[PDB]
Amino acid sequence: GFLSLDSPTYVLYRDRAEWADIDPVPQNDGPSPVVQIIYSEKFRDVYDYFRAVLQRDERSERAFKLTRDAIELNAANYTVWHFRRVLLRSLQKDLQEEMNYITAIIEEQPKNYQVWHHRRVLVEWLKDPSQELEFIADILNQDAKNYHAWQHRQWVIQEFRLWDNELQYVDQLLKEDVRNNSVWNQRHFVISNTTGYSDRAVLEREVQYTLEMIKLVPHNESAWNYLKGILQDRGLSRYPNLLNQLLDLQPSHSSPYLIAFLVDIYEDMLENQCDNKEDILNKALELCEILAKEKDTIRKEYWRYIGRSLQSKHS
Amino acid sequence: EPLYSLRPEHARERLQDDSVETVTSIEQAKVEEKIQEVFSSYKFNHLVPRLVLQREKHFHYLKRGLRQLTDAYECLDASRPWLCYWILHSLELLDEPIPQIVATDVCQFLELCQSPDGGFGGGPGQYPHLAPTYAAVNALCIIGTEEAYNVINREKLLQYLYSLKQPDGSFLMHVGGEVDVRSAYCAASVASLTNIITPDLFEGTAEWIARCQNWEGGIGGVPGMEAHGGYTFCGLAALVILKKERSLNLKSLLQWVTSRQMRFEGGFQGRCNKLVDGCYSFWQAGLLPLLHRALHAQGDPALSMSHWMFHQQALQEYILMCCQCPAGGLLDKPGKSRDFYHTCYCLSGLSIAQHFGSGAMLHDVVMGVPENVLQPTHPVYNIGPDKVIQATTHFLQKPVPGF
Ligand SMILES: Cn1cncc1[C@H](O)C1=Cc2cccnc2[C@@H](N2CCN(C(=O)OC(C)(C)C)CC2)c2ccc(Cl)cc21
Ligand SMILES: CC(C)=CCC/C(C)=C/CC/C(C)=C/COP(=O)(O)OP(=O)(O)O
Ligand SMILES: [Mg+2]
Ligand SMILES: [Zn+2]
Repeated sequence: GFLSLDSPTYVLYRDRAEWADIDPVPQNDGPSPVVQIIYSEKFRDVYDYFRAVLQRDERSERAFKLTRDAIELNAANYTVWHFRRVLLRSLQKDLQEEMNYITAIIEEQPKNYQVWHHRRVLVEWLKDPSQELEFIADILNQDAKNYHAWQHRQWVIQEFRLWDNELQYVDQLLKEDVRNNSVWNQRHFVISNTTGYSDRAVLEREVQYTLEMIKLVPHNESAWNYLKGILQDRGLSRYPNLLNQLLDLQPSHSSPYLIAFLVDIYEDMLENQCDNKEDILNKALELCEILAKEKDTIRKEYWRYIGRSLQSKHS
Repeated sequence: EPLYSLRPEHARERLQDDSVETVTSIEQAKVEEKIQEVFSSYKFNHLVPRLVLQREKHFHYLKRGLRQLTDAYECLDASRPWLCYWILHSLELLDEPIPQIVATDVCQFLELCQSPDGGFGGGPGQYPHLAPTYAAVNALCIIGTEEAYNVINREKLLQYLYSLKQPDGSFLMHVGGEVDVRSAYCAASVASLTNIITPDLFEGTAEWIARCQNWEGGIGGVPGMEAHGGYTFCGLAALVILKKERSLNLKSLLQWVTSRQMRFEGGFQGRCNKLVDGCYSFWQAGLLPLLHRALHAQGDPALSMSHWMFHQQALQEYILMCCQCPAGGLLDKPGKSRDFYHTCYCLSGLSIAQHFGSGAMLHDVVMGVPENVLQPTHPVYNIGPDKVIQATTHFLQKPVPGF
């Protein structure tokens, strides 16, 4: 018997018959208040009644409906969420109806921490991840970078072993926006927890896919960070063809990312006793100067630090 | 001209979308057009650029907010110690004194937020949580009186931290709550300041935080997650407190953070391919002093003796030109509404960008009028370094509580 908080016929709890027996408990802000919020009447009314049911620990159907209003007013109130979860178990509430409710509230406030944590608790209680991937895909359809949605997605996949269709979903989102860093992160999450990157055919497929992405969008930092992240493991100098293959994009597909990657290749070669040591160092130091003075001046202090570092180590 | 963001060559820093448009490039281009309008305004109005921190407007906004807030703040009803912290720290950065009566009223309010089981809740009678516990301890250390120090029930605080400790080295944010890197930082910060660190409190914590560093070099909220500035600051600052920064690949971290400074805007983004935001002036730029201290402790000879490894000038220019609300207070970016959180972090990031320090070395970079100079901030705690020294010295005259 819900009376929505935004309903034109919503009535304050102090004007409700079924609540006459209970005295609302006002907030004790002290004699000289600080950071005192001048609450709206509706907010003050729900929270004075929530304080009364909490103080007396009333585990009733009316207290349960009241938490829905208190959550709607301030979905970050973790004390309310704790009491609602106490009521779900004490009252033996249908948890699938609670899932319908959490789905609606997450749709309204997809960035709230508490709503996603409550949904995880429900999925744990029910041991049912069947609706998860499709519900998350609907949130990601509205904000493809929602950090809580991606975190819940990884938790779901890892906990219930739902790996099988994830690389395909990743491929679809990358087609939509190749610049979506959360999606490149998901790609690494999937591969590292399934085949791994030690499988040479997997690594080759990944590097080729990434290189094709870089050719299409040369100034997309995500694909460059991904290529570096998957190769930096064993060391960039371990892949001798990579340098020549990138040096062949110098006229056409150049960017401060390509130049920066060249310096990362040179740093690793210098750490792994490469041939033409003095030639590599000067090539690296030239790129550092170009980056610091011309191509990436916002990072001048970083590029000068790298320059000095390379000199100090490899002179 | 003398301002980096207003130089003619700065136009070359605009987004290169490679004729491939996506939601990311479209959203970035909109922000860049808006910032370019702010940067060009001087040229269009035929006025000499003047970078002025509106101290008096910020102070009015802050002194008022400390006592009372509009119902727009209802969404922060479970975050009241955060509001004490944000305001008191913004007032400390602006060299504004706390009247002894206000200091006393804050102490008394934070006492009401304190749980009888340890830690602080987001308001009077609310259950304890690590985020208002961190904010309450930080606010009490900013006041730094004997009365403020005495509010903290150290024995119950330690018991509370132990109640959140997980077998994998992580911490819950609260009982029946969530685990993420913020919790390790909130626990390490309150425990080090109040001298309650026992030999086993942080066992496995450094190793759990190191598992949050990913392929990007930055740190995610939990292992597997995308690197993010807020979590990266939390992770590294907690490792600094624990003296375990070496558990991380510091060079991939240095490369990831420096890459987060926007070439055009001058401010920092929270994650790769997302938008600039004024609060990342603290979360992201605050990592550079932490990395400098970490690399120096390893005896790095190539470290600068005068500057942080980010463009101090371009960050100050973004903050001073784009993040000030005319009516007082600071904001995320132009077109956004002011708030106490952005006021706290924009000013914190401004202080970091102004003040360099490494052992014997001290070098200031103050963009605009010299009155813009802020009080320094501790890069680990984000409270005055004098408040850190004073609190640590005071709590060190107390024994670490027993079982
Ligand atoms: C990550 N990020 C970076 N820029 C902004 C954010 C986020 O909006 C953000 C930052 C954050 C960080 C530490 C402590 N509390 C918060 C809190 N803010 C809410 C908005 N706010 C605020 O004054 O809003 C008013 C009252 C004006 C509407 C400041 C505090 C918050 C609460 C829930 C969630 Cl999901 C995210 C956030
Ligand atoms: C001590 C303490 C509690 C520190 C908090 C650190 C902090 C700022 C955390 C933010 C976490 C998060 C999930 C952000 C995503 O929001 P988003 O969409 O705003 O990220 P974005 O700016 O990259 O877009
Ligand atoms: Mg919670
Ligand atoms: Zn922000």
